[PDB]
Amino acid sequence: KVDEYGAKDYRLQMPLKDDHTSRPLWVAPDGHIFLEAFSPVYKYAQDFLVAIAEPVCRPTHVHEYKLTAYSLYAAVSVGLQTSDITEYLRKLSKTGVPDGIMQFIKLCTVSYGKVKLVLKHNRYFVESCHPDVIQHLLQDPVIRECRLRNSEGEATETVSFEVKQEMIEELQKRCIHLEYPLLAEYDFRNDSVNPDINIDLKPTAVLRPYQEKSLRKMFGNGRARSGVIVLPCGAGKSLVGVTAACTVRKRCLVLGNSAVSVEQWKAQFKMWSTIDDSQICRFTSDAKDKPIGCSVAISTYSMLGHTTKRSWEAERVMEWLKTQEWGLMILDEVHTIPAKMFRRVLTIVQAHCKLGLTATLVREDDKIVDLNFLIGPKLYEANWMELQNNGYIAKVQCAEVWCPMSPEFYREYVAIKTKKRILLYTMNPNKFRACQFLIKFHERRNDKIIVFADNVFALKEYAIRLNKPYIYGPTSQGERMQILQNFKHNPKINTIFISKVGDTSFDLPEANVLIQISSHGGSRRQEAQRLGRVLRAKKGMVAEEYNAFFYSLVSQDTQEMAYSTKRQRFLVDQGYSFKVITKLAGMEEEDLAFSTKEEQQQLLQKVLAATDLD
Amino acid sequence: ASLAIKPVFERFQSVIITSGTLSPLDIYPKILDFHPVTMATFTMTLARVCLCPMIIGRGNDQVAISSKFETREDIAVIRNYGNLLLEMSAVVPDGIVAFFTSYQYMESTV
Repeated sequence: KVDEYGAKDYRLQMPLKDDHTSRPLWVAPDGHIFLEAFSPVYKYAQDFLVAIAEPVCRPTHVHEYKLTAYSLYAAVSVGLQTSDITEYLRKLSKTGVPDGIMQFIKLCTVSYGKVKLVLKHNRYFVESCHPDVIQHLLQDPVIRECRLRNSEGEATETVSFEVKQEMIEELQKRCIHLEYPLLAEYDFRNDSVNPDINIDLKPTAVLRPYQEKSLRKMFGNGRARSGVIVLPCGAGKSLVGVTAACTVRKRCLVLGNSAVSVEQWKAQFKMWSTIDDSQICRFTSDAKDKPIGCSVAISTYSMLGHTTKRSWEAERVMEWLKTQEWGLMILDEVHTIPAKMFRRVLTIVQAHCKLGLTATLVREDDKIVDLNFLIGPKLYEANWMELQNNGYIAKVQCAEVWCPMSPEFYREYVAIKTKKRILLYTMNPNKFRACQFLIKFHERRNDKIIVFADNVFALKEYAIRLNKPYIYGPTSQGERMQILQNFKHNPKINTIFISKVGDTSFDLPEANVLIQISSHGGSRRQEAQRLGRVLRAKKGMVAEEYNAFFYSLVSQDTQEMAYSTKRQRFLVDQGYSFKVITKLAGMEEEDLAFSTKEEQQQLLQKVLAATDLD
Repeated sequence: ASLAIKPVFERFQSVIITSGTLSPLDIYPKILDFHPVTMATFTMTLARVCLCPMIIGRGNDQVAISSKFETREDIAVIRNYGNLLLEMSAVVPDGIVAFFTSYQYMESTV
């Protein structure tokens, strides 16, 4: 029922009881859950909600969580039944639990844990304790095609049956249609085909309480379960992956975006794991290692997904990987997995336990529903604000600086209606002056400055005029490393211009000032992950609530305003504040470029000279 | 060693043994191969707590602190000990004494 104001009239379906203050939860019949942080039982309520409910928004006071079938399956896999969950919900809900949600929970939980998929002898078997369900699912035409059949076309005969590897991902989606999702259960201790590996945990590795909780939730009843864990950048996600690999003790596969990710993972493994270097191999296009005796293999998705003809040695390595059975597989940056080529890598690679790690999961193409079965349900997601309070990460000071558009640019901005319009607002002389003043202020404050600009031309022009190093497409790796080392070590240079390649193509050195000038066009998750990766915790300013500085230069009255508003929605859902700054104090006293309007006319001439080709 | 003390037990009227480090009361009769008449430990009663024994098995970086010869050569343990000593000097009064496990380990740590 909907009121005239648009509010959903849930009063009738929610019988309120007199235990208002003690119970902190509101359970609307639509599936949403509201929690008050100031309640004394917030910690218990937070722990209960995280286990069973997927959070939507976590601002300072009231948090909103959502109930999903995948979340219910994850809760069942943890070991919680319907009765205890219902009891805890009723003990915490201010109003009575609607029967619609109750029936929703009853239907999902009963159907969970019925169908099991086993990978043995490089063969996939579907088996269950209820042959009636198996017999019923045989009638499905999609399941008939996915089921492996004999060389003569005859179908193969807790009875299990072989399933085609190429149709595994198809079967995963069909399970949703049949309402019988598969079970990602692995024999953590009962495994015998794959021997253990001489790899342990160094004493220098310390697991933070949330990391330990996430690992223990993943290891349901002592058995590793496939899933996805979301952690903020810089929170030792690589350390968590190394710890999980050491715990598994089986064959380990790790996939990164580029060779830099492979090198970072190898360094972390050497830093925390006890596996010998001879058992660590890099299947990269430049630095190659023999796959013989490769206990842990680190590679990239595109290397395994190279549809074009590969090198002869790479073909041999791929054959060995296909022949080899992998107890554990590790995937980094899950948000790029929904791509079809990278999804095909999952079919190509035969692995028992698959764990995915990333910082964000809100794809702009919303291709995450299928991702819930490509790997599994989201195992854990840490609260950014809570970790900021714990001091594990820097408490970032975020600000959006509005740079007025010059009237000459503004008229041309309105005149242009095609994609060439990006250059006009990305090259605002007023924005240039604001960026120059910010750089001067932070250099006088002795701060590390990273200027991110997606547009190659704008980034190059800004870096050249400001006389700072610039990083763009080619960026020869030797020169890139030299620039990174100069930024890390040389105090004279503390301002680095980085193009779009700064997201995942290489490692971002720890800094404190990050200024974003150019936008992708609405990448609400990509730039958020970039911001998380750029800024890390800095000692000395732990007591202050503003130890990391992020500024977003946005052109007023332009489409960049809408892009920024759409993008910052994800960070606002995390409780991150954003202050709008229209006037910058100190620009009047400081001397900046383009002080005269004729200089801005020259910049306009230069920008117009850069046609739509750039 | 009990032989060296064997005649003393069998010749003199009584032998008085006392020490401040006598945590096990039964090993010494076994060590000296005799049966003392009285084996009593006097508990210390203090109106003011004059001792604050503390155990620090974790360093600043949460490194597991150990003195096993496998971990004696660890640089992390040495650095944690150095940081602890620096903080103790900056905090605790002038009197500071640090007892190591062996001379070579102490020299390497220094």
